[PDB]
Amino acid sequence: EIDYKDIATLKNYITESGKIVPSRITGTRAKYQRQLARAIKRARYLSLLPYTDRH
Amino acid sequence: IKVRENEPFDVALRRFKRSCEKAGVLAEVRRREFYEKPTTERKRAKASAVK
Amino acid sequence: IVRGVVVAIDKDVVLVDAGLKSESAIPAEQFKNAQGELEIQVGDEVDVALEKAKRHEAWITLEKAYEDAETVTGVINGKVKGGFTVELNGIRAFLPGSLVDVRPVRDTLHLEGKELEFKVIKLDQKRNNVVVSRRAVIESENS
Amino acid sequence: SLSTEATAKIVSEFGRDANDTGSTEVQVALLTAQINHLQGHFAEHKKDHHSRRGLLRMVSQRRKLLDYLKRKDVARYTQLIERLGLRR
Amino acid sequence: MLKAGVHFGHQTRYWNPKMKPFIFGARNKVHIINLEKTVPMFNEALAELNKIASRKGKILFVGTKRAASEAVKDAALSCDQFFVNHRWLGGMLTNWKTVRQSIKRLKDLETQSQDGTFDKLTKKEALMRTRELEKLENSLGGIKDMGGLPDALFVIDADHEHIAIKEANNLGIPVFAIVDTNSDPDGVDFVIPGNDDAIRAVTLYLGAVAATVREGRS
Amino acid sequence: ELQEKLIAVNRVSKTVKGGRIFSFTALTVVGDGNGRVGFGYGKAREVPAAIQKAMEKARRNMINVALNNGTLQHPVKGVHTGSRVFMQPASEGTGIIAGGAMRAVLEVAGVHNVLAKAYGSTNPINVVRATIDGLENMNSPEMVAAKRGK
Amino acid sequence: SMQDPIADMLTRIRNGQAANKAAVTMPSSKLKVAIANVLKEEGFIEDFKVEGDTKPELELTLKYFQGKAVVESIQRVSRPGLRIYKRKDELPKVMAGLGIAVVSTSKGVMTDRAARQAGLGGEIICYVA
RNA sequence: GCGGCCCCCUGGACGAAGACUGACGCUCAGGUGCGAAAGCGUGGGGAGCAAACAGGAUUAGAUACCCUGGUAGUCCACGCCGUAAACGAUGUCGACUUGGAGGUUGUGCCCUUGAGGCGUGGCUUCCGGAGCUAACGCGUUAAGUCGACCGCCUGGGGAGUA
RNA sequence: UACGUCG
Repeated sequence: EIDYKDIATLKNYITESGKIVPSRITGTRAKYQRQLARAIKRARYLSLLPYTDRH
Repeated sequence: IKVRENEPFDVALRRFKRSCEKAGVLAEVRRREFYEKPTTERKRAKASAVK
Repeated sequence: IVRGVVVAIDKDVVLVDAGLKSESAIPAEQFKNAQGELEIQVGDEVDVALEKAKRHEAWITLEKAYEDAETVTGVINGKVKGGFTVELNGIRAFLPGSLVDVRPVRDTLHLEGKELEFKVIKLDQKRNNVVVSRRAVIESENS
Repeated sequence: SLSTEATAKIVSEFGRDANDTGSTEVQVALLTAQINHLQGHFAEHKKDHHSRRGLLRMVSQRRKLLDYLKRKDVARYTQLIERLGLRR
Repeated sequence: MLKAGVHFGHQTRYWNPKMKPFIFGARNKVHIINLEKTVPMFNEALAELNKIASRKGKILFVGTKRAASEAVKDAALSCDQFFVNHRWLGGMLTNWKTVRQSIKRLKDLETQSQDGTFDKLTKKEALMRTRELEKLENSLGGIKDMGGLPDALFVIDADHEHIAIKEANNLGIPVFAIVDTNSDPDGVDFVIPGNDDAIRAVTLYLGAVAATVREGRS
Repeated sequence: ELQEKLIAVNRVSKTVKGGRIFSFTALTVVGDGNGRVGFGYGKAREVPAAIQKAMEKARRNMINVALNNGTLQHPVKGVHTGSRVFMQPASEGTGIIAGGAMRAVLEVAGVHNVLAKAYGSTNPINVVRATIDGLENMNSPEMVAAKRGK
Repeated sequence: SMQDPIADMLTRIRNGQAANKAAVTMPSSKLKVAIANVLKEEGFIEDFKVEGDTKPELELTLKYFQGKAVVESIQRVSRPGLRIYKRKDELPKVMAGLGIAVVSTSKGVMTDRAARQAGLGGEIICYVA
C-alpha cells in the first residue's frame, strides 16, 4: 500500500491478468487505493509485477 | 487469460472472458474519441445507479 | 444473547418479548426437532441470539452429519501465523501450515483466493470450532 | 514557497524581535524575497501561467501593505523601501 | 397514573426534529423519549379527555397498525365508545355523509343477515352478501353505532394515522396522539411522547385512557 | 344580510378525443357588510350551476377583517400569484375607488371608502386572493397593543 | 464583507421570528444597544442582555404573542448605499402610527413619536411594523 | 482545463496549537492578464484519426447518412486569434435561517479491548422543511431573509446586421 | 351559436 517492494501484498491487490482491482471489490479506503495503484505502477516499471499476462 | 486442465475435463467453461475483455472492453474501443459523450454516459450511468 | 418469553404463536411465526422498542419474531425452524414437530409453548422462557442469525442456533442440526464425515463447502478468508481461518457454514476452521507452506518450488499464491471443497473428520462443540483434517489435502488441492 | 531558514532570517532582520512575524515590514520583506526568487524561476519557463498568478497575488499584496504603511507611518515607509531597494 | 413501566422510547430511523423537545436520546443509535416529560403530557391528556368524556361525548379510538387490534376494540369496547382498528377509510369524518349511508347498509345487512331473509333465493349471492358484511364489518366496525361525528379523537400513532389527524384538524376535533420520535405533532392538540408499536406500551396506555373515559364518580 | 355578487365567468376548454368540451367557471365573493368576506371559485358545465357552486363554496371559507369605522386602518399591500395589490385607508376618502375585481370584494367586505391600485397581473382570480391576503394581514390598534404590551 | 451591522441585526431578528427562535445573539455595539433599548421600550422584544468583556455579545429575547410573532416586519431604511435624513415634518409614521420608526436624532436614538414630540428630526434607521 | 511512472523548478488550498500585525477590508467602470476547439504565421514532425477530395453504393435525385481510400489538421517550438450550450443557461464578497443519507480530506477524545464510539473543521453529491417562485423547481453550496459594489435587460423581426 | 332566471 505505502510500499511497492512488498509484492506479496501488491500481488493480492491485482487480478490474474495484471490489472489493478477496484476498491469497489476489495474495500481499501480511497487513499490506500491511490497509494496502492501508484505502487503497482512503480512495481510494473521494475518488472517486479507484470503489466499483463501476455508479455 | 490462460486456462489449462488435467484429464477430468469436458467443457470449455472459460468464463474468465465474461470477467475482463470480451464484452465491454473491445466493443468500447471500436468507435470515436470524444471526451464528451463519456462524461455524459458516465454521468447518467452513475445517475441511474440509484435507489 | 437475549432471554425472552413467548406470548403470541401464529403458525409459521413465533413472537418473543425481549424488552426493546419491538418484540422479535423467530421462525419455527429454530424450535423444531428432528421428528418434525415443535418443542415450546406460550409462557416458556427461551433463548434467542440474533435469516442471517438463525444459523447460530441452527448448527445443532448438522451434528448427525459430522458423525459420519459429512463433506461440506467453505472458503479461506483469514490468515495469521501458520493458522488459517475458513468460513465453513459460518464456523471458523483451523488449518496449520504443516503442508500449506513447506519447500517452495514455485510461486505458491494459489492459497489466498481459493474456493474449493474441504472434508471434515472431527468436530469440537466445546470450542465452537471445526478443525479441518490433513489427509483431505488429496481432495482440496486437485479434486 | 521559501526556506524555513530564509524566513527566519528575514523575521530576525526586519522584526522588533523573533516572534514578531506579522508586522508590516516583515510581511513586505518576505513577499519581496519570494518575488525576487521567482523572478529567477519565471525568467525560465515563461509559460507557467498558474504559478504566475500566485506571483501576481504576491505583488498585489505587497502593494496593499506598502499603501497601508505609507498612510500610517511614512518614516517606516521610507526606511523600508530604502532598505529593500524597491520603488525603482 | 402509574409510571410508564416498559417502553423507554424507540425509532432510531426517520426521527423527526420537531420531536427534539421530547428526546433524552442516548443508547445504541436509538432515541429515548424523556418520560419525565411524558408523564405531565399524558396526565394532561387524561385531564381534558376525562373532561370531554364527562360531558357525554364520543371518543373514537384509532388503531390501524398491529397489534393495536384488538387492543383498541378491547379498550374502546370496554367503555361504551367507538373505534377504528382496520384500515381507516380516507374521509370517514370529513365526508361522513357518504360514510353514513355505508353504515346504514351495514345495519340493514346485519338485520337482514341474522334475522330476516338470508337463505332466501340464492346460495352464491347469499355468500356474496355475507362477505360484504365481513368487509363492511371490519372497516366500519366501531363507528357503526356512533350516529354523529365524534367530540374527540384518540389516535395511537401519529405518522401511521396522519390521515385521521389531518381530518380531525380539518373539522375542529381535539386530537390525542401518542407520538413516537419519527412522528410529527401536526395539529395534535394533546401530544403524548410515547411508544407507538410496543404492545405492552399500548395496552398500558389504552388501559389508562379507557380507565379515565369510563371513570365514574358513583 | 348575505350580500353576494359575482365577479367573473369564463369559458374554459378541455380537448378530449372527439373535439373540445367547454366548461364555465364562476368567481364570486360574498360578505355580510361588516368584515366577513369570502370568495369562491366553482366550475361546472353550465353557467348557473357554476355560479351556484361558487356561491356555495364562498359562503363557507369566509374570513374576518378588522375594519375601522367604515374603512381600512393602515395602508396594506397584499400579494398573490402575479398580482400585487396596494390599499390605503383613505379616512373617509369618499367612495370605494378600486380596480375591477377588487371593487367587488371591497364592496361586500363592508369597507366603503378606500384607495387601491392593483399592480402586476390583474387576473380577477388572483387579485382577490390578493385583497383577502391584504385584508387578512391588516391588524387593528387593539391587536397591536395586545401584542406589544401597550 | 460586513458593511451594515444594523441591517444584520434586523436580519437576525426577522430570521429569528421566522424560525420561532427563543433568543438571538450577535456582536454588540453602542448603536445596536440603543436600537435594542428602543425595541424593548416599545414592546417588540422581551429583553436584551449584553455580555462578554473583550468581545461583547448582545442577546435579544424575542416575543411571540399568540403562536404568531410580534415583530411583523422590520425593515432597514437608511442603508449605507443611500442614507435617509428626515426633518421633523417629513418624519414618517409607519402602519398609520401602529408601528414605530427608529430615528437617530441628535438627542439620541428615539422613535418617530418621541422625536416628533421632541421637535427634532434626524436619520431614520428602521421601520418596525 | 488537468489522467502511465520518475526527477527538477513552482502556485494554491486545508487542518492543529501558539505567536505576531493591527482594519491593513469588500466590490470595481476604463485598464491588464489568463482564456477549449477550430483557424492563422514561421520552423519541425506525421503512426492513428480525418474536414476537403476521389471512387463504390443508397436514392427519384444524394454535392449526405453507409463503405474504401485520403490531404490540411490533430502532435512539438515560438507568436497570433479571442471565441463556445466558455452552462450550476445562476457576478463577487459577507451575515442569518428546520433536517436526512452519502463521498472526500484533516484533527481531537475515549477499553484501539477490530474492519469501533463521541466530537470538531475544509470541499463536495442526492433528497427534502419553512420560505420563495408564473410554474417548473431552488432549498444552510438558496432561486429563503438582508447588506455592499459591479455587469446587463426593456415586444418580435430587421440585427447583433449595416 | 352559447348561455342572463320565479309564484
